[PDB]
Amino acid sequence: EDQRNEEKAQREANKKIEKQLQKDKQVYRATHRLLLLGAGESGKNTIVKSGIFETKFQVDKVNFHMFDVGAQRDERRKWIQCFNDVTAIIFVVASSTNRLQAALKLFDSIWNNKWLRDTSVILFLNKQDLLAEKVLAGKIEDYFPEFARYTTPEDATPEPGEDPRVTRAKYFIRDEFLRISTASGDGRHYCYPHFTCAVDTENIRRVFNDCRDIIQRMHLRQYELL
Amino acid sequence: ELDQLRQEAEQLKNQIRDARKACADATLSQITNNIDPVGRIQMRTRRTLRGHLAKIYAMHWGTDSRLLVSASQDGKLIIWDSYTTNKVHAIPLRSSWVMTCAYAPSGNYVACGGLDNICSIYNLKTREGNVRVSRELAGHTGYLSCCRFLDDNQIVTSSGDTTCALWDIETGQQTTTFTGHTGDVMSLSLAPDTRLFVSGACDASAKLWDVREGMCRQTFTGHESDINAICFFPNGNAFATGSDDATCRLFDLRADQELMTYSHDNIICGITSVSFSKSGRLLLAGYDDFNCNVWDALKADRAGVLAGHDNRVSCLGVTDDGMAVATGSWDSFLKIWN
Amino acid sequence: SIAQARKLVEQLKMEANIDRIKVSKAAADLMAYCEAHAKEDPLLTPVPASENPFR
Amino acid sequence: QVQLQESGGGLVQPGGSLRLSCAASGFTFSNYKMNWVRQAPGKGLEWVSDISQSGASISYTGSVKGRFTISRDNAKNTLYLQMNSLKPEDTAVYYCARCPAPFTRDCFDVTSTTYAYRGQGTQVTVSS
Amino acid sequence: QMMALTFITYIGCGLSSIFLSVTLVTYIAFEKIRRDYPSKILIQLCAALLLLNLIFLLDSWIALYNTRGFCIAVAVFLHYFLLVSFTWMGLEAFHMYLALVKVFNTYIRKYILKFCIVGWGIPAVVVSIVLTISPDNYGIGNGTPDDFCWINSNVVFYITVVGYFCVIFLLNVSMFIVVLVQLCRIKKKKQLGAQRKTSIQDLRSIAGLTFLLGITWGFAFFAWGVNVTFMYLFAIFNTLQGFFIFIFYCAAKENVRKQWR
Ligand SMILES: C[C@]12CC[C@H](O)CC1=CC[C@@H]1[C@@H]2CC[C@]2(C)C(=O)CC[C@@H]12
Repeated sequence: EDQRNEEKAQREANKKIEKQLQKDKQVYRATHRLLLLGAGESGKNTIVKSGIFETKFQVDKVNFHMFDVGAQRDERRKWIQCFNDVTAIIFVVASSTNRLQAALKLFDSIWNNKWLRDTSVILFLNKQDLLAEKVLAGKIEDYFPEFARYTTPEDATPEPGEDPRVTRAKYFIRDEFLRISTASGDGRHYCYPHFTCAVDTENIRRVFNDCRDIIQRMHLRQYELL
Repeated sequence: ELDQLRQEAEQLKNQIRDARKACADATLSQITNNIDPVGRIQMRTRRTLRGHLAKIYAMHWGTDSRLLVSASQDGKLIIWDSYTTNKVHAIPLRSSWVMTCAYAPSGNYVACGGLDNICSIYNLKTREGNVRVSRELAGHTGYLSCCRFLDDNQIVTSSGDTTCALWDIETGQQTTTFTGHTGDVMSLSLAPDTRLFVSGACDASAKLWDVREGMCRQTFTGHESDINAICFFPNGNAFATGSDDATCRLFDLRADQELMTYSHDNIICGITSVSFSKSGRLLLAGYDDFNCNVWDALKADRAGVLAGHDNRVSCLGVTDDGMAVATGSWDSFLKIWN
Repeated sequence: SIAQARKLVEQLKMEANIDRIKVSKAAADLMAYCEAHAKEDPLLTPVPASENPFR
Repeated sequence: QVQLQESGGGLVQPGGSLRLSCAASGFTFSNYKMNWVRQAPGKGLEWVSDISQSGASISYTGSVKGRFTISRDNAKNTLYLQMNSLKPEDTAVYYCARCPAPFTRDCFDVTSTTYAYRGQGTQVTVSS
Repeated sequence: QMMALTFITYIGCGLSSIFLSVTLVTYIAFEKIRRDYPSKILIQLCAALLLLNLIFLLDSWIALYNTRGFCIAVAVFLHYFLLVSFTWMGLEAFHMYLALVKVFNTYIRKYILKFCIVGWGIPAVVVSIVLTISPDNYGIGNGTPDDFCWINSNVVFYITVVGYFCVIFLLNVSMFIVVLVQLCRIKKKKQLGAQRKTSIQDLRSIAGLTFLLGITWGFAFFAWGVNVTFMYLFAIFNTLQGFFIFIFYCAAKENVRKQWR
């Protein structure tokens, strides 16, 4: 009979495809995709490490996929929704028009988005040397009037110790981001801010540690512990 | 002189508004005030397809109303046989950010595109028997939001660069370019005769083009937010749009106006998908609250709910014979309702 | 720019040239199409499991 | 259709006062969060201030924090920006922007060029 | 008194059986709430605990001593169900380890199937072996009355029910300490000030974790060595363990209540 014959052929084809699909699932599960987002082209996203750009890198035998948006329009309202399932959004901000305010607005929009409400953000503050040079030299004060009232936090731990003014400015910017992060969302997603000098190789280790913490928090949320 | 041109355009918009107002004499609800209601019909989940790993962005029914294709962000393209819930042709994609997929009328080809700004055409039947990329089309500077096969040799695509393009699959080149949208085009729908097609973009406007030369015959502006999905009436004289302002709207050709809006007070989530039944009496709209509402298209009263998903639906379609409706979702599950 | 302005104004006049029938006539046409094809709509009228392919 | 029309603002002496009024049509005003953005000559769009639905979540950019104030009248379907102490460097074209989605605490791409739900803008110049 | 202990044990076992059946039907009927691995492991643990409680109630209520075979079978099934419950608590701890300590590369094919194989096979192997040495290790002539089908060799009781439970308890306590340490590290982040103020959700989750990991079985060590109050505490907090599992993982969860409505 034709019907049992074609049903058997279709069933065996389905079995073969199921085997290939479980093989693909094994690869897909252990990838940890990330979305590398930048406030503007001035931010040095490329050195942090058409249409979309892929970067594969392994840390401690853990695979990582970093996706950088290329030939796309400035309106990210629609396509950003494609990245709600990524492990983290690596938001790079040049801490050196008021580009800092634009970065803050973009971070707020990302944080408060309905589909990204469960996605964690790894915040990188580039241009640390440029920020130090600007602070030591006689624009940050006028752009942010509240900076005058700001004081360096107790846990400043200024390891470089270049000046008690550069640390104050960089921690003011970090607190400016952390205000949005803490106020908008609690118990769903977390923001991890780091200072980067763009001349250090420890960025991938920081990303690895933040991703480990993100997945730990996600697993803890399954038991409602968090 | 720029101010003079702006005044000229404003006057023309006002004149078009008065023409539309003079055209309107009685609402569609008044016409269908004596029509018997549908009767609060209910449809159960006949089947569930559960082969995808990541969220399902798009699916498209076949011409025979038996085979369907689904695209998922795990870089997967699967052709399900819905009758026997089996699967065939699990096509791996070069880019995992697919956002749309189309099935050729003949059933010979499958299209898919996404954040790579490229539409891939796969030959379903080959002498080797393995599905391979028949051709790659890359004339778009933005992400491909939608694509539809015209006649198995031409394809119409809409991108995030606010443009639509009609291609020639044989030569792999753009044949026609449709421009006029401000916001990036989110969806397009072909007319039943394949002579026209409507496109909805990120602005509140929806434009109707004719594929022969593409000069944007008509423009409809009734919505208040981005138009996510568009579907075309079976008779070809109307179409329905769904936007992010939590409303659906029914525009009609050859009148250039609204007919009726479908909305409810307790709906505050945008529309992601819109489709019509076989006779056009029912309008199925997918929502962001994980539900699908079936509206009586003639009365704008909710006639059914299809709450079988855990996350937003993002895609749905109705068979050519109208036997079943397939809904995808962001929970990586496809559901066939009947 | 200015080019966008003239293209928009040209599109506006071209759109304004077309003619539209009464809304009531289009409504009646839609209702007539819905009524004529109401019989062959499996979703409208529940179909028995005998000829339902998704039994 | 969505239409935002801005009015007010011409030549003003430094330290003067100005009022910008944005009239909106084609959508429910109270459902959306409104924004005031500006574009300086040869600088690109920059965000100035925003107000949520029914107010109560006002916020400004740092440069104009002490001077500019933004209000809205949902019943009148209008948005207002009062600029009480003008300075020369805020000479710009001011735009009234309506964020893309209703009932949203976040809203995207107001400062992006070629944004759909933005007005034509008014020139505001401060000079001697 | 011994008489009161029987009453408390019967009430606790009845409540646990009823509410564990409720939890099982809730978690099986609604597929939307059993997507993740913890929910499936919870389903398995609830099934094991329900079977253990039901068989314990049946053994205590029934008084059969003229039937050697039936008594041996009842004792074997009781021992097997107790071992399965212990193994499922240990497997919950192991999943905890694979989710929090080793965070990456934790995917394996047929995760729940392999967990079920281990959890329902290792106790089966143990009971089959102890039967193989001698089937009289389960006859007569913990045991509440004088005549009650249970292990009587006094040697395999320590090896297979005490030492086995000792290893399971060590693993569970170590992972409980690990989870508590990580949770306290998270609570002390202090991103901007007064971060993570203590609320009623956190202690509820901690109590649910304690009852899920079977830390309350530790009261056995003090109860067996004697400390009559500790004996009552042990009986009370381990007889109705399934009741508290239902409270903390069925009624406490908001999604389950939403599915109920
Ligand atoms: C608590 C437990 C052992 C654990 C059971 O869940 C309940 C049971 C009731 C009788 C108890 C026994 C522990 C040991 C006891 C306490 C004796 O030696 C006298 C009666 C016995």
